[PDB]
Amino acid sequence: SLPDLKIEKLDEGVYVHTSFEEVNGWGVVPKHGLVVLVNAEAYLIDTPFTAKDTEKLVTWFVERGYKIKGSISSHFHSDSTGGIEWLNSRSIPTYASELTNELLKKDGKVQATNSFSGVNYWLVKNKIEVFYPGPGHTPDNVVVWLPERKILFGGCFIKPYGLGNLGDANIEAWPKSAKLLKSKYGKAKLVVPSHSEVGDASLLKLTLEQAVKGLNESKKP
Ligand SMILES: Cc1oc(C)c(S(N)(=O)=O)c1C(=O)O
Ligand code: NA
Ligand SMILES: [Zn+2]
Ligand SMILES: [Zn+2]
Repeated sequence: SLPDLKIEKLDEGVYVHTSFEEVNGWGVVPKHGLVVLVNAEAYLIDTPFTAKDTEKLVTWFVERGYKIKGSISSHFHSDSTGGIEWLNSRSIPTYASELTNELLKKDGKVQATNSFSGVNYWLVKNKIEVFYPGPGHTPDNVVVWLPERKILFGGCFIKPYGLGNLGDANIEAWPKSAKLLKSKYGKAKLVVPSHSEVGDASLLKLTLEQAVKGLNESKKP
């Protein structure tokens, strides 16, 4: 009864995948991830919520002649990681930061088979970069940068109009983290949030404004 998985071309070699979940209070929430094509290899930037939609996504690309080389999950929540177990079962390399894999284990979830540490990580040299801005939406949240098309996948860190689910947030750190991201990716042409429409570098400033207001709200009784 949920909207079908969507796959829409965003730019040369870049697709947005949109999967849907009902979230109590938030309604029917779209989740955007990317598929990035390097040569004839496909990289999932976040998995759909479900194994079934992860399989539909993979099959769509494989039928068109792309080889699934890996997934990277931007944070531990199921809107980024729901398909890791299914990918693992198909011997598709899954990636997450050491911190994301720690928070997956803490949450009783299947871990990524491959991990990385530190602040900047090249999943694919000169094509797909992982950057940790610091804690915000979650302690582990990372962004994914595509240097060639100047596309930033913000995941659930980019929150231009409201912060959404604060359950795992570090509201004290989020402003400092958003200042760092804003300083690093002003050159972004496209910024792709998890749960709202694609925009431009202005989404980094709007996110900073929301983080500052969230921290203020957290200090009220
Ligand atoms: C709107 C929304 O729905 C869900 C299911 C999430 S998350 N990434 O916290 O699970 C959020 C969010 O704030 O990212
Ligand atoms: Na794997
Ligand atoms: Zn989340
Ligand atoms: Zn989310």
